[PDB]
Parts: sequence; C-alpha cells; structure tokens
Amino acid sequence: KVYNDGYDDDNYDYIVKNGEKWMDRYEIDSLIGKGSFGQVVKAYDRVEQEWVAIKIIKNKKAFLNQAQIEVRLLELMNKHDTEMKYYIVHLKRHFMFRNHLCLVFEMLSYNLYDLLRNTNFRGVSLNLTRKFAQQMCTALLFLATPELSIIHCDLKPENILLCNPKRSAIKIVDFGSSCQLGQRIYQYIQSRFYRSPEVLLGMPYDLAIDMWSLGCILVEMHTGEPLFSGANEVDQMNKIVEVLGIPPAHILDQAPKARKFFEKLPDGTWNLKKTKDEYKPPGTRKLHNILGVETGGPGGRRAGESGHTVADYLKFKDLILRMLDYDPKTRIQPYYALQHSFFK
Ligand SMILES: NS(=O)(=O)c1ccc(-c2cnc3[nH]cc(-c4cccnc4)c3c2)cc1
Repeated sequence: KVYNDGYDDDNYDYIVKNGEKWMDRYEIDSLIGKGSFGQVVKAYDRVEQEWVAIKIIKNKKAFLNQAQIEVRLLELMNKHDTEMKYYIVHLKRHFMFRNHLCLVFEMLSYNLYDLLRNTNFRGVSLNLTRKFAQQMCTALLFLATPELSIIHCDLKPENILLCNPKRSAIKIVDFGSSCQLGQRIYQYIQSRFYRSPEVLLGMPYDLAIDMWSLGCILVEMHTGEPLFSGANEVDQMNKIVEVLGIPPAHILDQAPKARKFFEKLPDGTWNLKKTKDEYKPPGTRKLHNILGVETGGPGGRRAGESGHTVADYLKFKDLILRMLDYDPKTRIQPYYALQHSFFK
C-alpha cells in the first residue's frame, strides 16, 4: 500500500516531482529518462551554479549493488583522468537521499539516436562522422589503459551523447553494464545490433567487443540505418554473414554455439543452416556498395559535397573493415586506428 513512507512507488522508483528542492542544494527540474536501473533527472546545482544530470537508482538491493560497481569504475577513471579530456562523462559526486543512491553527472545534450531521428534516418556527413570516430577511438584508448582495462559492453547510439547541440564534441555514457577485463562470468552481453561474433558464438572475449560495436555504429551514423538489424540471434548472424562471408573455419571449430547458426559438411567446411521463413549469399552485400563509394554516398545523397570523393570513401571503408575483422586478436586497436589515413 505504502512504499518508503510514500516517497517511492510499487516499482521501487522515486516519484519525481517538478520543482522539488533536495538538501537545500539540488532543484529538480524534470524527468529526462528512465531505465531498468531507475531514473535520470535534470537538476540545477546551486552551490557550484550549473545544470547537472542526476541518476536516481531504485530503492532495491539488486540495483544498489550494480550502481556501486559503476561508482567504482568512474572514480577509478577520474583518478587517472584529472584534465577531463578522454571523452567519458564526468561523475562529479554521489550521495544517499531518501534510501536512493544518486549519482551526479555533468549535463550534456541529446544522444546519437536522436540525431539519427532528426536526419529522418538519412545519416550525417563524412566530415562529422570522422570527428565522432576520432573521439570514440580516443575514448577506447583511455579504457584500454592497463590499470583500467574497462569493457563498456553496451556501446550504441543511445549511450553516446553530444556535449552541446551546436558543437561536434561527444561523450560515452552509462557504464552500468560495464566491467574490467577478467574471467568470463557473462555470455549474454551487448545490445543485439552491436553484438560481436565472438559473443554470438559463445567464445572468449575482451576489449575488442567495443571496437566491433564502434564499426557498426560509424556506418549507421553516415547511412542512417543499422548495419546489422537482427530480430533474433539467428537473424543477427545471417546479416553479418551477408556482408562479411562465412567466419574462418578455425574459429567455428572452437565455437560452442557454431551449430546454432552453421553446420559442418562431410568435407570439413561450414555452411549456413536453413530457415523457416530471404538472405543474399555469403559476402555479396559488400560494404563498398552499402556506403556507395562510387555512386555518391548513401542513397546517392552526397554526390557533389566536399569531403565525399571516391578516395575519401575508400579510407573510411578500409578503417571500418579492420574494425569488423572476425578475429579479435587481429582486429584493429585504438592506438593503430587513430594512425589511419582517414584521420590524416
Ligand atoms: N532529450 S532526451 O533524449 O530525453 C535526453 C535524456 C537524457 C540526457 C542526459 C543528459 N546528461 C546526462 N549525463 C549523464 C547522463 C546519463 C546518460 C545515461 C545514463 N545515465 C546518465 C545524461 C543524460 C540527455 C537527453
């Protein structure tokens, strides 16, 4: 009947109220988002004199413990990064309030899904895509710091925010499903569109799963549509195969989930399993053609615009192919990605 002396609801969320004042400091403005974790509100900080984003965790032990691991990762990042220059959202502080853990972040503008929607899902230019690619590669190089070794584990357009609507700066949010490198505890990770082959196949994985995600993300920013839009795991693998061909035999030989997607013929080679109810043959949906390297960009809409020549498109195509390498050991790393001709 009553949850937390009337402050909470049945679903463990704080009942957010316009104009409420917390601790004689934070003036609550409005609800901006909700997740499984809880809620996120926009608020004004009267001591520091600036707008902030407050992540209000649910009043329940399972989410409280999850949030504590996030708080550990951000304070570890803040320790190494004092100058605030590696493109991760800054955690200013955290506090307990009416039995809720609250995390105080810097206020940024909208996310990259919202930008895609504002283009009518037609995508942004190659000049802006280059600038997002550079900052994201720099961000992944920071997470690959040996003392950190952080895997975000859920990179998508929703978790990339623009700092200011009228500038090109971006930041990565939401380390709630993140972890430091180690022994495998989880197999069902990453959002399906952005999920690596090694995860689909049930194999060992490391920080390279974020680089696969980034490759998928950068094509989507320019074309406006998801590169691999699986409705289930079997659809996801089939769309990956359409573009990149059948995975190498020596990986499928080790993969415990290979037979969910493929089948091993008498000759020792792997073939796709049939479906109930229309795919192009392996590797015939070329990225060259998806990007429109010789036909003026996605949908022919970039023909005549500067920074969209055939030479510029081949630099982008090449970089993206190295990010979508099947083998996580040879897939390009943040340091080397920054040295590509696309950023030169
Ligand atoms: N207009 S909107 O699409 O509803 C929206 C929602 C939240 C945010 C926003 C602004 N600043 C933020 N700082 C930290 C976050 C954030 C993001 C994801 C998970 N937890 C906090 C965060 C989110 C911006 C725009």
